[PDB]
Amino acid sequence: ITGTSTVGVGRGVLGDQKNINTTYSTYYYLQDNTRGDGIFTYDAKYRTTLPGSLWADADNQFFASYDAPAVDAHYYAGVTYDYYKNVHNRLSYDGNNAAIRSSVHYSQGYNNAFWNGSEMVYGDGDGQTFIPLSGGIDVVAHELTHAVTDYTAGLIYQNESGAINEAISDIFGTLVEFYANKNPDWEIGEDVYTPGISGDSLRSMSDPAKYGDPDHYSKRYTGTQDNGGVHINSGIINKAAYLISQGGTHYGVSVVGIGRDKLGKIFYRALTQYLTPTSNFSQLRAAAVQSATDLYGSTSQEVASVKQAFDAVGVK
Ligand SMILES: [Ca+2]
Ligand SMILES: [Ca+2]
Ligand SMILES: [Ca+2]
Ligand SMILES: [Ca+2]
Ligand SMILES: [Zn+2]
Repeated sequence: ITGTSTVGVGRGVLGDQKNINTTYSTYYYLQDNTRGDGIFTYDAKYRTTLPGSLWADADNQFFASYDAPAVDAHYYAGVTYDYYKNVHNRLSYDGNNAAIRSSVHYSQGYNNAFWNGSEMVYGDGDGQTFIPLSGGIDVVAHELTHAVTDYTAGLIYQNESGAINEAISDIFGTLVEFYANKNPDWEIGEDVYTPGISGDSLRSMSDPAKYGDPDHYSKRYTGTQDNGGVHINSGIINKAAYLISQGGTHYGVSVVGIGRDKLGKIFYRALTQYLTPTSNFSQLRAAAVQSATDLYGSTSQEVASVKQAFDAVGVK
């Protein structure tokens, strides 16, 4: 759409009020011209046909309940863009300011969200297992991060490389949640999962076992479901990343924490410079050690912490 940049106001899935960047041309569209080549939010109208219609509103006020998921998908994609730009100096997912597109109200009672190789898609949930998925900043960042991976390491979505792909997305979605200071934690999807039960989440980085996921390589899923356990085995890596950041003793192995900022820096460098499509857990270990070496020196505490972390989870 060609028009005048303006700012509207709306309420998100959680009932929070926010300002969003809009474009005016007869109607007010969910098109943010201030970030790269734009952030565009579409209405999929309960259908599966993508992307759907660019979101149009008559008065620049997004307070209807049907508006909620679109407000959050559009605002949270802005925050994620900002995190990548400000923190890692990367312009959009491809590093060249590619337009970011999201579709909301996809299908009926769809309990998932995903990156389809070209755009983000968000279900509205069935109302009990989930509420609209765009209401979780970690979910939005998890998804956008799959775009980043796609354009850099290109990790195949299966087995070890796929679990690495999932872990990266969980790591960066959690860093974006801390970055926005939106009640941050080391859990995934807490804000949108089981609106009736308090205190739970989809996955835990601090304690993957809480939900049955492995926290050690010896406990790794060797089967066939979930593409060889891409969402299961990511727990071994998520735990390694939580220990590098925060520290702790795990299976008797002690890790001194180096904090979140360094964890983001070492992971981004491993991602963009050393990982390949078919990298396995042992290769991620070498890639992380080499990044921390590049950045802090071979004899740094940072490098020492990365080794301890992987030894704590049985990776190498
Ligand atoms: Ca309106
Ligand atoms: Ca949170
Ligand atoms: Ca979270
Ligand atoms: Ca819940
Ligand atoms: Zn994912």
